[PDB]
Amino acid sequence: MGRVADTIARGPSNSEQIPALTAVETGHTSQVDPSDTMQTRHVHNYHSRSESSIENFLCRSACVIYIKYSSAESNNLKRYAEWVINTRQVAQLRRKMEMFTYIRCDMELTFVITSHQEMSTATNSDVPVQTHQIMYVPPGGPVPTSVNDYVWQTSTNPSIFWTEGNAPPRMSIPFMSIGNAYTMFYDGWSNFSRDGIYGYNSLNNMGTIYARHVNDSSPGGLTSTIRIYFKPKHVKAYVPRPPRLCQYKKAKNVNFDVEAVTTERASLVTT
Amino acid sequence: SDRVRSITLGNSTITTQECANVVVGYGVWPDYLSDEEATAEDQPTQPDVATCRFYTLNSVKWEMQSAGWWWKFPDALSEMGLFGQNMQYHYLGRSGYTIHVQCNASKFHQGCLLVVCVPEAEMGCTNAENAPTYGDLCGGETAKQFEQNAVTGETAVQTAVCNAGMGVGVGNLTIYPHQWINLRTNNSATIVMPYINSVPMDNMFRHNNFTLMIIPFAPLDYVTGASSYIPITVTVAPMSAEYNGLRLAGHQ
Amino acid sequence: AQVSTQKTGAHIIHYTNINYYKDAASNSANRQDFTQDPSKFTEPVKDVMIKSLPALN
Amino acid sequence: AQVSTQKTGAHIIHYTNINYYKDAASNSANRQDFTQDPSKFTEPVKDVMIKSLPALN
Amino acid sequence: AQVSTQKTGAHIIHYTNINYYKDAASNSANRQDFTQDPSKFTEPVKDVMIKSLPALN
Amino acid sequence: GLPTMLTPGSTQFLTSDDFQSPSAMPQFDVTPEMNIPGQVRNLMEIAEVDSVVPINNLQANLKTMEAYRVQVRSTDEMGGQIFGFPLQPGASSVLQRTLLGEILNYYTHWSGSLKLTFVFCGSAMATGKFLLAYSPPGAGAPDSRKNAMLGTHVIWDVGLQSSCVLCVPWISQTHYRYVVDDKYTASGFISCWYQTNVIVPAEAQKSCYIMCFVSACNDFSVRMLRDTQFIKQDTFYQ
Amino acid sequence: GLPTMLTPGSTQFLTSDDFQSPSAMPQFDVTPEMNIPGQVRNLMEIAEVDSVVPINNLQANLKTMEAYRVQVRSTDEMGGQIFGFPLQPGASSVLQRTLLGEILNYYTHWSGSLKLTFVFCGSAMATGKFLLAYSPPGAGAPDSRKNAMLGTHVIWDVGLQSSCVLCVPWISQTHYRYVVDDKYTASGFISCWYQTNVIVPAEAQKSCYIMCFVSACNDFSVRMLRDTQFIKQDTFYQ
Amino acid sequence: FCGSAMATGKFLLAYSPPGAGAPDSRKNAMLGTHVIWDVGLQSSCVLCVPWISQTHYRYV
Repeated sequence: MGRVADTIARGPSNSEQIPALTAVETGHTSQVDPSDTMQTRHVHNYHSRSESSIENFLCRSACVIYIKYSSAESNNLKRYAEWVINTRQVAQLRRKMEMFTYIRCDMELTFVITSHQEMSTATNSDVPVQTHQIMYVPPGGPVPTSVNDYVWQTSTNPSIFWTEGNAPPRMSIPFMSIGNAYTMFYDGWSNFSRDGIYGYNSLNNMGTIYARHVNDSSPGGLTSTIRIYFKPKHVKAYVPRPPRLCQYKKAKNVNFDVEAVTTERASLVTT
Repeated sequence: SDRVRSITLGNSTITTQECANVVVGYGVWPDYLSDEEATAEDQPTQPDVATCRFYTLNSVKWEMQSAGWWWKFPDALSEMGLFGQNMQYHYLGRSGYTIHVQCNASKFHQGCLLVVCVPEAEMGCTNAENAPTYGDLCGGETAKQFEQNAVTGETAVQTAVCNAGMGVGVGNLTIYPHQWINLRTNNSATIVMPYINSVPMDNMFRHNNFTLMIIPFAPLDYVTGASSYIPITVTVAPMSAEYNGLRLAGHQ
Repeated sequence: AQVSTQKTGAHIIHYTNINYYKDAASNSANRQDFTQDPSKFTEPVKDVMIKSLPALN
Repeated sequence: AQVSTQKTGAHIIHYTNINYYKDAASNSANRQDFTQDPSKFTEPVKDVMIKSLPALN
Repeated sequence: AQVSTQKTGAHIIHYTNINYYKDAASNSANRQDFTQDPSKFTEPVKDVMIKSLPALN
Repeated sequence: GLPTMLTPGSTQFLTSDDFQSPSAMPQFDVTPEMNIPGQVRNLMEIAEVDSVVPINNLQANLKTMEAYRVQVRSTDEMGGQIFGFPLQPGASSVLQRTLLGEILNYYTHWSGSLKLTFVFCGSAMATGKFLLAYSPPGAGAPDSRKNAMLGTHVIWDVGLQSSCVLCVPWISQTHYRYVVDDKYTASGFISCWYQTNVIVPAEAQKSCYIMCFVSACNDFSVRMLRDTQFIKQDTFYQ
Repeated sequence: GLPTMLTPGSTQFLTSDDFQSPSAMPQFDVTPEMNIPGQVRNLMEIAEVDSVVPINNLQANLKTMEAYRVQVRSTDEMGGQIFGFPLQPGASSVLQRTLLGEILNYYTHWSGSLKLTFVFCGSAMATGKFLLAYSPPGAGAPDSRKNAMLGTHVIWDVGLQSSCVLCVPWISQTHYRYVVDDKYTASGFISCWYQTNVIVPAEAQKSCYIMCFVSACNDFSVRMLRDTQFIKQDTFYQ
Repeated sequence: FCGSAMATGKFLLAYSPPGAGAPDSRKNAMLGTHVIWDVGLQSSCVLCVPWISQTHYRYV
């Protein structure tokens, strides 16, 4: 297992060994212990670095979008979802994955689907329990264009059917990428002319998740909302990066606005 | 002593007499692609000593108001030697490097630089609705330079050091392979990068593996009457270059 | 069934895990791997620097 | 599986317990430990006092 | 119980399957059979054709 | 079937769980691994790396490069205190936006020694000594060099070696200190003073600079995740 | 009973699952098997079979038999380029309605070498040579025979053997290329040129025909199903 | 180098085999064999020209 290094005792010294002096004119950072600048005592130290792994750091579920869709078209919600998969909508899950240049992992998608009735003029409203379909179209497939069409037959597309009141539905998505790891920062362009889309959005192409109410519309109608949650598993993350300092602007770019390094102080010397 | 090094690659050699070690980026020394990590099913040309050898990029003047410089690779070697003539006849390529920044100064000069190789440095843009045009990322052998204060253009790269043109704290560029050229100790920095990418080889023109950045962290300062021009010269030598998937000239 | 030690706290302690699915991407996440190697972000230098010696001779 | 005796009443009697979780704080509570030591709230004195002797000689 | 290897990905990995029903048409689908024989749609010829020789002598 | 019952919490979704769940593409052949350099396996392989510390964060230095360097200079008296800030990484303004402050602000506990490595960016004919110091809490910051040297301290002498490491010790009445500022578990003060003076010849500058780096030691650890509060949004980015 | 709880996703119906389910006729005696010839066990026993390629699909040839043959003929100059199309099966107009295009349009990934086998349908006194070629992406299609021979190429000589196989190699920076047209993972270009000329005696025709076949090699594989988009309906057929 | 002991500089020494004339820029001069001399405590640096000829002897 993993545990912190023990502190080891030393007496006073008065030798020609200098641990304290170093030159940080090299990438080599100092390796000094607190057993090299003062005497210390033997402390058998039982602390574990067990929550600072990259499979405890990244391995908690986090929301990545919500899509709303309606059974009567409440106010520009259509009757089906649609959402081109990326991790860039949020600033939570996104930030932790932009702290590494490359990550390979196996997600678990968990959906949390809830509904609420609309304002409507319908009276004597009783609806049976809703069933929702969540279909995943890998890129280049056919895309639905209406609530009912042939695309929702799910002839080979992965699809989840779920009825309200049951536990949130989840599934695992294996590591699926052209690369040998997902790329979180791409410095290239789509074209060889250095034209078109620039950045990580060039490589992003993970398909689209649609969803709809299976049930034919009731008179009152409802508005459902689906919240997608990704939880990495089996994570190997290569090449670390300084975490973001700036608020994001866009989900396809890194554009940023210039921001302060740190919060103010009164002066150099502050208690 | 430990202040003296010599590096010989190809028919070039570069020597130093004030030096602090060599930083091997991520502790992997560059070497040819294995047959267990291959993916391209044709013989790779490996020119060897015709492409692995020090090339010298244009020198930049370190002024007392300079805010830094950057060169994207391998777009700064696109015109250099026979390295640049094997990116134009191949769809693929991979190659480590051994960037060597050098910048001598007297013992009455003072100043500090951070020489850092940033894999996959993706630059911002002044307008947040646009992504920067090609000419504003790369200058070829000529460095594009940071500005002290935030700039406003349209397709211009957002250049302010304090964000490093990436929106990350500039002091936190240190997990990336780096050395410091501080003018009271060393006067050279050597960073041996391996090939770092998520695919085994990738098209040289389209994609930029890493971006060198040289950022003054303490301004050049001297008492007047001393030398007023001190240049920073960056040489870089490909290591274990191999290219594959030969096709016609160009990059159209 | 695989029988593995739990996270125990310092001064029984086993758990049984059976994998039920045919894909290895359906297995529960690893969290028992605590392996490290700091010395390649921390000491990336080509030539070893000994702590007790001056860095620049 | 750990097989342990149930609470039996005075004049089978086994139960099987399997721990399913990876933390030892998820285990069901102990209730089978009946250990005691009264003599440190009850007889905290430095020098032993024998019952049959007078306390103060 | 039948213990069989999972689909593993390239560079534990077992799963247990028990059949609970009395019909063999209730068993979960095969997906571990990757057997092939291309040479009867691909090379249906009566007399063997060797690749390196011309087809028509 | 097998007669079973459902214990409390059984249709819940807990974000910190790990359970098995059926694959959405059965028999998917994942792309082979390759050795991409620099695999991270723990975040004490990022928090043990030096990071420049903005010890001159005033209010006009925050968007410049002046943040990261504090001017030390020849004086005609003795010179006072170059800088000083309360230690408490991830809640001190100075230390919370470095790599031992944006990797501690995903945690709410931290422990073990850290170390500060100073570097002198003066001329090669400039020389001086400085008394680096750390005073455990319970007296406030030292207000004179006399009180500052009663704490743990390291006299740095600027020579060929350009850097000297004040390695703060642990010293706490708890095994972990909160990342957030809490008066219960205050973490003491760092202060730096002129041991002597910066003495430099006529034909070289009288102003130099000291920069500070921060990294954790090999006895450092953290516990218990929380989301960072340095990032925010009003709506989805699109 | 046995105290159990229900993990997330447990009343779901997933179309790609396989679970056991009780038979609807217990103890049903299925009809015996017999060996019916030509059992298919894999769809790389259908995708490794030659299929005529409509390389002369213009706009008036689509409902005739003229689609499948391109006219090659004696010329009095040198002759240009007989045909050329971007390679990218299952998304190229040329290759997507063959047997390596309607068995790739049930998948979204493909890999490995394929091969094109040409056949000359001229007279037995006609003869000629042709330079078949494949140019990896990153330069567009070759625009002259000079640029076309820098790519991989096979000079076909029409003799007693009537067919010659340009076996395109793999060559990709990914282990799989998308079936659908994607600019990221372009698959290069096929082009065919007159190496010499079709030379034929007086009393035989000056027009011949070349037909193209397409089949996958034995290193070819696909992943990840999706429904084909070449079939559609508005309502149930009845 | 016969400068002062506080003077310092680097120089690119070079040799270019015939068939192109003398180099006319430092860019072309470093394509030939070359040695970057750095003036330090060691005061001298040796550009050792190689042989390189299509004959075993060259006329004086």
